Amino acid sequence: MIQRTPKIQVYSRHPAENGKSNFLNCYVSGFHPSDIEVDLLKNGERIEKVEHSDLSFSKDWSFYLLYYTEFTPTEKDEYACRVNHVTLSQPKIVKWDRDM
Repeated sequence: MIQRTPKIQVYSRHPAENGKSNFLNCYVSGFHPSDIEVDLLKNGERIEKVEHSDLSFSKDWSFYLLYYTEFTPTEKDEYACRVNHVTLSQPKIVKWDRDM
């Protein structure tokens, strides 16, 4: 019990173009408690170069953080995002999108 599931909103910040290094923003919120894992993960390559906007639980009754990277979609790369809050018994590798 007490299982606030992660509400994902995984968006492109900048207009996605190959070579022209862009910005991929996995943002998860709505959930609690703190125990969540979000590795950005391509076809089979983990992006270790992750910056965040830190834990901001809005000091209300929520829990969240923004987890962004400067992604470069070379040729036919499909960038995706691990989602594994404590509620998720299995890590859901939610693929991002391609707005364009």
